[PDB]
Amino acid sequence: IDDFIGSGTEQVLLLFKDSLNSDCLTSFKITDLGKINYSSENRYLVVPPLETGLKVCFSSFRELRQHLLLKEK
Amino acid sequence: TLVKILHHLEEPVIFIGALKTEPQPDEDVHCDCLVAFGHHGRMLAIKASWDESGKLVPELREYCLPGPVLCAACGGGGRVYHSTPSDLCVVDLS
Amino acid sequence: MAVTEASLLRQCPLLLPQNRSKTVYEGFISAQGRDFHLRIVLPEDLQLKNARLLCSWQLRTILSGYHRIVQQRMQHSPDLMSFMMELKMLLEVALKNRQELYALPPPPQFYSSLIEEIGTLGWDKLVYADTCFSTIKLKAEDASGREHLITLKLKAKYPAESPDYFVDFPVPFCASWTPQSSLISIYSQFLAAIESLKAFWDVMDEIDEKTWVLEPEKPPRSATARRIALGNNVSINIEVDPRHPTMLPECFFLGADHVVKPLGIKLSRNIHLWDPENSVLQNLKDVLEIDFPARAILEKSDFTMDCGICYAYQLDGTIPDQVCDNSQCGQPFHQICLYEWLRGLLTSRQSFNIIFGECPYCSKPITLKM
Ligand SMILES: [Zn+2]
Ligand SMILES: [Zn+2]
Repeated sequence: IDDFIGSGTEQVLLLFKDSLNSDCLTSFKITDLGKINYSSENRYLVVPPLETGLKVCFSSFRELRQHLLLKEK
Repeated sequence: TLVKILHHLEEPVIFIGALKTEPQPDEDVHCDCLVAFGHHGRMLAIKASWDESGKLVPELREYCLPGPVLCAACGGGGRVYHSTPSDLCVVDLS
Repeated sequence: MAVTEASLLRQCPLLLPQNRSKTVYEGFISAQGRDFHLRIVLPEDLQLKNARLLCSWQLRTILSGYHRIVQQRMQHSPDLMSFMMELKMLLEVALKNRQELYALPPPPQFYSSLIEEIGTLGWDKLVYADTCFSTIKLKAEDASGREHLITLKLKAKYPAESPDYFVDFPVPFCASWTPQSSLISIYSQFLAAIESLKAFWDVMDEIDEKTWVLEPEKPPRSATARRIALGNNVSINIEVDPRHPTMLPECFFLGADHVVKPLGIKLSRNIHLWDPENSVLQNLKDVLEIDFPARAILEKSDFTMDCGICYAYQLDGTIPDQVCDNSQCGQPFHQICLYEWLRGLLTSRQSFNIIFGECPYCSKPITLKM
């Protein structure tokens, strides 16, 4: 497991068996388990809005938490 | 041989700098905005307004950004790169 | 109440007397679904001539450049009551100017219900949704196989109130919005508007393919007028009825007055030989007994079809239309340019709202009707 790509994000590297060839890193599999998948548009359109909606609702949550602490005090 | 107090974020301070907002090469760029960080993700933004009375008034925001902010820096054209222990994020003031 | 025993509580619930002599109030003030800290110390008597008013640093931010206004308000104000009425009125003003900080959606209603209604449509339709999810844009097809978009703008409560519906096509789009109506309702309405123009789009696409369209250039779906060119240095501008497109349009001629005469005269003879079974082009070719050229654009890429007064095309919407009644000049001009030329000279002679004069280039009689 490391970032072999030079994206920033770690990936996992999987080496399948030595019966295929008497050689290292033949029959590989590199994956991030998200987007990135390397080996030997309405789905992927509408995620960032939803995620930013989560983060804004998170900031509102965080805000009201702080407000309430003050009120109690 | 005096000391003045300006704003007071309630949470600890991490980063102080400046930006060139309204960017309309030379190294010393005459900075338009002023930036400071809190940790719990309070960001302070300052600018010159000179509006509605025809007199200079300091336009403050206070943003409440996600994540415990660990570090930040400034880049060319009113851009700040800051980091949460999740992700490295960026902010455009410009 | 009359007295600020009760009127203070009734107008500022969140102002609690700490000291026995009601002299230090503290706690909060309400303001546009937003409560703020306050710590408002009076002197040993009830006087606002001298008073300490300390705040949240959050409150100092929102009372930006009213520090002096409120200092005035403290010394000129009778009672603490009246001061608080003003400080509320004033916060409401400060924040309604700074109105770009507000608006959290209701997540249990919105994000899901919106995912639900888009599932109702189908996922192949959606083309754009803003990261605020405020704007979205959707796609539909005509029976012809033409893409027609619809922009929506959404409120904090989408299903309650109407979403603002923006769309190119020229007849005014009407969306019967109820709180019960959804994306699928307005989508069916959108398809209804597409098909009422289905014959109309075909007539327009036909003209745009086979003829030298001049004066919409990449026309939208909103354009009902089509300035076609024919030969060179004569044009026809054509407005079509969208409900009867195949039917006879109002059409008329621009150019040299010796060239327009037989064309108008032959249109008047052959306008009864219009038939709405054929296309607009297949009726015009047999009415006016002509062909149209296929984009004399690429061969005549600089024929200087500019005003030849100001040397620009597109002066303030106007086109080079006014020409010379001469075979050797044929020089187009603008209404504004030719008028400011023929009025300036001595020689020029005006009947009522006409100027007769000399063409600038060739000095032959040219007529301008304003
Ligand atoms: Zn002109
Ligand atoms: Zn002439």
